[PDB]
Amino acid sequence: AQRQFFGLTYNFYGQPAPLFDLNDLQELAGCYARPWTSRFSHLAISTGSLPVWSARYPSVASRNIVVNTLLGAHLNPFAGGQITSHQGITWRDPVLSSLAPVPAIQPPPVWAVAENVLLDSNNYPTYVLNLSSMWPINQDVHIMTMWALSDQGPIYHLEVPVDPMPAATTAALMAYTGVPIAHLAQTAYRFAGQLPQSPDSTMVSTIRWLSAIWFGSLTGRLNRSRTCNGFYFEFAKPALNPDQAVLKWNDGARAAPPAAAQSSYIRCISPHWQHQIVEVAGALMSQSVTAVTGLPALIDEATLPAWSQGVANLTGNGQGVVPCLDYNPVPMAAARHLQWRQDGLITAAQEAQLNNDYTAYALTIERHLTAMLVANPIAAGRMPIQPFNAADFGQAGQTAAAVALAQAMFV
Amino acid sequence: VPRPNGLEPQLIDDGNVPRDIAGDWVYPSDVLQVSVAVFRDYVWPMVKAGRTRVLVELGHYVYTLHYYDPQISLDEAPILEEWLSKINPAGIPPVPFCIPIPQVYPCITARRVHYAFTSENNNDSLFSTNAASIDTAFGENAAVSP
Amino acid sequence: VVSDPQSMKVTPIVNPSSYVCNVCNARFSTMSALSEHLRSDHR
Repeated sequence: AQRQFFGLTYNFYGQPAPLFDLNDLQELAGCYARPWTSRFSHLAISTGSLPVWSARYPSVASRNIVVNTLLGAHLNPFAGGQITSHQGITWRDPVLSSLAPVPAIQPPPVWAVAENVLLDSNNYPTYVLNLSSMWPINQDVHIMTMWALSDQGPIYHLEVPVDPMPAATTAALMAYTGVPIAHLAQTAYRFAGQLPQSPDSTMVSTIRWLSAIWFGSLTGRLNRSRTCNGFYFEFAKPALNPDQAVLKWNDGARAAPPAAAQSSYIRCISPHWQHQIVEVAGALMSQSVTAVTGLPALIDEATLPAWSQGVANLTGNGQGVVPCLDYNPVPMAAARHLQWRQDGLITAAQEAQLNNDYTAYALTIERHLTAMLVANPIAAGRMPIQPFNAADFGQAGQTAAAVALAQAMFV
Repeated sequence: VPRPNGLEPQLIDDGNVPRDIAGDWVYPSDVLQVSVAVFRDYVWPMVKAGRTRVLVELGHYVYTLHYYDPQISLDEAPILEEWLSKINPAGIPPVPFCIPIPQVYPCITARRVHYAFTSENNNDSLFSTNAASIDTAFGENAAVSP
Repeated sequence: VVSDPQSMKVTPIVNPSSYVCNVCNARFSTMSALSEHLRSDHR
């Protein structure tokens, strides 16, 4: 299958120890203190449209943002070989399941707190000699890596071949029809995180084809009148829950396979991704693919945070790197509505209408995060919000280039 | 709204954004009438645990008293749980408040657990605390107001 | 155990009388009967 994941631990943002305390270990949903196979656990049972977030976890990406620093704080293996222990907490045994208090009689060595520790994976020989059991850990660490190599939104990866969708892909995809993007992220992740799959498996090339097929919809290029291969995502009114996507199937005028491969990493600069279940789902839904199949190439050092500068085997700067086109939710959806008007889906009156109904919605996202960062600073201890600063929220980077990527990805 | 794999059941707050029970709630009485079945099953078990002080906000209610004896021990929970089980979307029973009978001497008292207690000073008909007693000692002396 | 007067009596924090279906709400007399709703109806 695959066994060689190069990771990278979360940044401290200038804080002493990793941003999380003792209580985070016995609060995680699902399997006790087991951080593995968590993420989409608090969403296992849907009650309604309202995004699941409590007091300690003020947002959607709050559950994951916490399991990240909690994850890295206990990742001496792959980066040292030992098991160590942070604040009296360690793994049960070599398989690395749930975290229990440091066992007596033979306690592990105390972990040396460090920021951004490069994970080699092969450094821990027990991993490959017990792959079929500790496989989820590979998918999860990969997630933490994509989240760590960015101070503003998880950097996933789109692709799309030069030729049309395989004959085994079109038959597998016709099963995730009436399924929201929020759920596609849950089924995608829970798939690549329980049993060692192959890089050329049917469910892998289809889930990847489902992610890049989602980006076009998010940009508006793959609407109701322009399918990639009969699949798209119908968006509801932004004032009436814009989180709803669903992979609808039609028989309209399909697009056409591009002249070349459109491999490209994408990011969401705007801190809006934090509270948007749709953005967090789109990110983690793509990460499920780069898990079973390590990074197709290296990531561009063009922008990114000041700590992801020249990583071991993650972010480069030469010619073997792939540019990262980052966008912004508000301008992206503002350009997404503009696509619908061009082909005649919406009236020229609903053009400037959907913009005001969405910008008001995205405002609620901004009014929420700003009010949560102040409530939960950073020097306090944890980092459920991630210090984004209020100077941003609307400084859209090359979002205009991400849109031009979708037009090129589906000619 | 209930939450999966061991997560607190969120109580849909006013703004219409489910919040969590362990806190301080303000219960617009009417709400509490078409909702007790819930109240008693999620917030109540919470208040007893002593982790969710709630203010039932009802304008002017009828109020039943119940004088118990500070000597002996008592836990005001059931004289409340019962009152809850008598609230329809129709009508609520006169709010019952337990009150220790004011003693004459300085008696040793058993730690009782109480829950119901009004904000406004509704003690306006007490008149007297220990008519015949030469002096109330543990109860709340309430000399005949001149 | 020494039965006596004062002894801060504290009611069970969760009424042992009934057992609510947490998925639905069809309550039950004995915990046992509630295992059947959750094993049958909700499974």
